[PDB]
Amino acid sequence: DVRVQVLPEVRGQLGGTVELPCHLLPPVPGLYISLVTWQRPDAPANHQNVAAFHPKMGPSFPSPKPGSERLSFVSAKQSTGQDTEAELQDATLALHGLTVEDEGNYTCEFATFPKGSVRGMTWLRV
Amino acid sequence: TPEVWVQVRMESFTIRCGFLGSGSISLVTVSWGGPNGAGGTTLAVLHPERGIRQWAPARQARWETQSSISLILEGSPSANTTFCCKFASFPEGSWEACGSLPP
Ligand SMILES: *[C@@H]1O[C@H](CO)[C@@H](O)[C@H](O)[C@H]1NC(C)=O
Repeated sequence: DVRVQVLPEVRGQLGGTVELPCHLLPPVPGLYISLVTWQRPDAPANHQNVAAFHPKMGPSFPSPKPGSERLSFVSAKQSTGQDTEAELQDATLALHGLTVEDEGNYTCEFATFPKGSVRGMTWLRV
Repeated sequence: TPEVWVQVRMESFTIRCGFLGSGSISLVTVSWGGPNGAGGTTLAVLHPERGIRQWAPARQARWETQSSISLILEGSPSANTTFCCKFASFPEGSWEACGSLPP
């Protein structure tokens, strides 16, 4: 019923900025996104989780390897009060100051309640 | 480094798994035969507030602690059968491990 829309490959230029699109594409009533996680599966274990977004608490970048200085969520919104709900369906990542280290596979994964783990995979080249 | 543990035992049979990490759990997913959302067959989804969803082999699902779950499945599982548990946790991200019955 839901799928992750990613680009198969993203091409970037050294020192430049790129975006990695990721959308949980079919907006489905009653489907809740409890977390978004970006991973680099090819990395060592302690560097595999590179970005996360929580509905209430916003982003984390627990691996240093891209790290918080060069990585960001373009559109994900945390909830701002009891009135307004989080918006995690657009998990697109921006990566700045591209280096050769950033090349590889990236997986974007939504932890959704009824449906479970839903993921898509992109390869980034520099 | 966070750690996920998986224990598979014959009672029907039981899957137990838990997360040893530095943040709370946003979601647990359990799969048969491969990784959650990436090849495995989904057995259960557990959310701390929204509750439990489960699929046919899994007859019962529960939280044993705030960081661990238990599933009872009707069997049949082989010694070679893999079961995987994935924990989505902020701020550390998503962590998964897979286990099987003792041979
Ligand atoms: C796993 O074990 C069962 C029971 O012995 C057997 O039927 C099945 O072929 C085995 N699967 C693999 C992939 O070895």
